Amino acid sequence: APRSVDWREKGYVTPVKNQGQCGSCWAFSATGALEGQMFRKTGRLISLSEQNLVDCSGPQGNEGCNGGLMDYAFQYVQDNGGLDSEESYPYEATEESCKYNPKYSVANDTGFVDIPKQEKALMKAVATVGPISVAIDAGHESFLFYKEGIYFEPDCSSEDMDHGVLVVGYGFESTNNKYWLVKNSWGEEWGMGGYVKMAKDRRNHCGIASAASYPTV
Ligand SMILES: *C(#N)C1([N]C(=O)[C]2[C]C3=[C][C]=C(O[C]/[C]=[C]/[C]OC4=C([C]=[C][C]=[C]4)C(=O)[N]2)C(Cl)=[C]3)[C][C]1
Repeated sequence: APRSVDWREKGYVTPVKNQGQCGSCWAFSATGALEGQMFRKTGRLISLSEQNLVDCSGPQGNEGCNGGLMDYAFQYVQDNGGLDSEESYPYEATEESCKYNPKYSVANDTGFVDIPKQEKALMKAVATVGPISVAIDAGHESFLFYKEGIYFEPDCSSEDMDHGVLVVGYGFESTNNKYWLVKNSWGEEWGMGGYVKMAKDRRNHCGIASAASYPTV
């Protein structure tokens, strides 16, 4: 694998979004990973509807604003045959009736791949696939109030994750210096323009390699 990767500058990643007061992290992670794989396929980056996922993917096992899984979102898109654009089906930060309209679908998937639960496997996937959906243990105040630097929380769990996010790259600080570049869905004011540098190769810190996956398209 390369020493560093960043998909943000290669056209794979939409601007940072804000989930607001709704437990829809999993929807933002899933749309991020699908945005990247659709771009890989078509060369067009189109922002996708989290609301469509919150409203419609109940049958696949999601719980709307209470929470969900990225793989259940990718399954919904597969079962549904499509997913509406963000423009056509805007984000409301609350769960309402399914209003999917296939006329406005701009994305599809044919399944998903679960990555082996090792940071080396996650690194290879990020290097060769594009942005990867992952779950992390974000349930500490150090994460809530993160501003900058390489995040390392001594009380983090590698097995109990609570927050879906998107790995867009990795690198190292040339000046415990490796990191994953992680896109959050808490707006641009949080962290570094809405991104966090998560400790890399420090024993699967916060479980970043424990629930990694991407959609196939
Ligand atoms: C956000 N906002 C939010 N969170 C989730 O919705 C959360 C994200 C998550 C956690 C853990 C994993 O991988 C490990 C699997 C855990 C099982 O957790 C389940 C969740 C939701 C439905 C069913 C199971 C869950 O905790 N989801 C992933 Cl991949 C994603 C709401 C705070």
